[PDB]
Order: sequence, then C-alpha cells, then structure tokens
Amino acid sequence: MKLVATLSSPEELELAEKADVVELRIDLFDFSGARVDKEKILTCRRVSDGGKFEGDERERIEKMKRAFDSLNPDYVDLESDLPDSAFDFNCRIIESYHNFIRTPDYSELKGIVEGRRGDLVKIATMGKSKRDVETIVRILTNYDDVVAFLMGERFSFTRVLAAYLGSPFIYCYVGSPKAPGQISLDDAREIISRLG
Amino acid sequence: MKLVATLSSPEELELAEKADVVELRIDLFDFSGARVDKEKILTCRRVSDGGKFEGDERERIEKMKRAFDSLNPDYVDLESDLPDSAFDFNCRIIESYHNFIRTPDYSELKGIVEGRRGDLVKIATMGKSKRDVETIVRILTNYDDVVAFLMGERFSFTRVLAAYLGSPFIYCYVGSPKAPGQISLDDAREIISRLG
Repeated sequence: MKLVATLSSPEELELAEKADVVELRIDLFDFSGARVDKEKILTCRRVSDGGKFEGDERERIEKMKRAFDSLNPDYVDLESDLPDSAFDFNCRIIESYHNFIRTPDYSELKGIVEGRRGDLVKIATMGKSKRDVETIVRILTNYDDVVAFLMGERFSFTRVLAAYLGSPFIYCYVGSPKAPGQISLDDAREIISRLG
Repeated sequence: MKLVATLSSPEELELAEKADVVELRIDLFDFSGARVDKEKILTCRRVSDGGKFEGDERERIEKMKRAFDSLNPDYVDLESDLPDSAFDFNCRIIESYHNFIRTPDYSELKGIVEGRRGDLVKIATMGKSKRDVETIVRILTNYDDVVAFLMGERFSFTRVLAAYLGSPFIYCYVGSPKAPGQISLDDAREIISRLG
C-alpha cells in the first residue's frame, strides 16, 4: 500500500524521499546511468500512451532491456497491447493500459484484467463523466492486484479512492504536476494519514 | 461540498468554526433556544436509528416542532419511513435512511431516492463489503442531491470520498468520534483542501 513517485529528471530523485516506490520514466530521462536504492519501476512510455518515446517496438524493448540490466528494477511496466512473448523480464510486471480519449465500458476493461499477463494490472483512462467512476469502482470491487483510476482535473479523487478499494499503489508527482489532476507526494501522504 | 459538524453538547458549538453547517442533535442535547448563527440542521434521532430518543412519534415530533420554533433551522432531518404528512416543517428537508445491520441492494435504495418527499436524501448504511461501496456509488452516479456513505470503521473513506460524486454534504464529528469510522471536522477540511 504504497506511494509511487514518477520521476522525469535527476533533480526529482531527491524530491521522492516520502515515496515508497519510484517510477523511472526512461522515455523522459536515462536513469540507467546511476543507482537507485529505493524500490523502483522501469517504464519507457510510448508517445501513443502520453510518453516521449517515438520509435518502433524493437528499439524500445532493446533500450528497456539495457536499462533493466543496469538498474535491476523491482518492476517493469509493460503495455496490455503487447503479445505474451514480451513479458520476459525477470522481475514482477505492471501490465498497463492507457486511454487519453476515454474510459472504456466495464465489459471492455474486465477483458484486460481477465486476460492479464502482468503481476499487477494498471488502468489509467480519461474521466469524462461520473459513470466512469462507476466503471472503475466496479473493476476494483471485483478484482484484486489492480491499479485503476481516472485521469483529468475533475477525477483526481479516484487516485485515492482506488487505494481504499485494494489498489497497491497511488501514483504521485514530484516537482510540478505533469498532467491535470495529479496529486503531490506531500498531498497524498497527508490525505492517507488523515483517512487511515 | 459543505462540511457538516454534528453537535451533541454546548461545548461542541465552540468547536465547529470550520464547518459550513452544524447539525443540532436534540435527542442528545436540548439545543432548544441556543444562539446558532451558522446554517443548521435540526435532528432528533430515534434509538432505532442509532440516537437516543425513546417512545412515541407523537412525543418526538412535538419535541422537534418546539425546537423548530426557537431555533429557526435551515433544514430538518426527517426519516424516510414517515408518512407524507410529517413533512410539514417550513424549511428544507433532509430525508434520511439508516441501516445499522446492512447496506441494501441497489434497487431497494433507488426506491428511497425516487420515493422522496424531502429536498435531500441521506443514506447511511452499515458497510459490510466492497460491493456495498459500488451500490452507494451507483446511487450517487444515478441521482442528484443525495448524501450516501457507509458507516463503520473499514469504510470511513466513503464519508469523504463518496461526496466527490455530487453529495451536498460531508458529515464530520467534533471533539470525540461519536461512532467508529467517523471523520473529524479537521481531517475532513484538510483532505478537501488537499484534493482540490
């Protein structure tokens, strides 16, 4: 039941002391270059999932494999649209699904959780209505080992509700918010100490 | 969202400075003719609903009507099981349903909302599983001006988190927690500040 701080730069390694886990976005900066003692997630986000990696699957996995060797991460984040052959990293896996256009229906997200290759499933989808909160609460009500929350300014609170429905993680920002609705490490810690 | 502090003694009146609204519980303290300048709810809670008013509805309503006259409250809390004619108070009415044993299925709770007499409906039911969180979230998703949360220690988070689905109110304790799972005025304001 942990705070995950997403890091985008070397500046940000110092800002993450309150975090349990740290997410190393190697599409944003090469963390391969220095040692991170904290529990860590290796991610290389494709452009099509709001990241900065713009290149084919081949160069992306090669870059992730070389970073995996030198960081020895606790998790790798791999995407739900990849085939089973790609889930070949020797650690726990976060299998993620991103949607910046919409929250799919319950039926559609249930297929992702149920077809899981990863140790944890992560779902992060654009909130456009309160029915989408419903979709995500159902999913967490019905499955375990799932991080599911809604993105967008209006849906910030779902980041925290999810932990209370069994999500192992709350993802937080360090420095500045990288997108609308993101919650600071300080804020998240305050909120959860208050709620219990 | 407004924060409501439930007052049970004259000491607690001095403690509600950061509440938007105070709920005067006259089954526990004769608030009758108390100078309260803040938005207020008059409530006289039956033992069967977890308070300490015993004997007649005749006695209880007489008690409430006299308390109305002196206090001039903004709302009155009237229970959902009362016939239409009880709703003869000249102010806004919060119609409420308490279940200390159970959170009913969605269809039963929907009936209470659509069969409403009051301006607001309040649903406070004993949380027994995560499925109960989803019931209460469907209700808030499908209806406006409803306060719905789960009672009990394991489901505190719903008292704050569930109000982000359009509830007018968060109910807060002041001084000591009156029931297990209750959220303090302080913690409620801080989470609300930090969430956005």
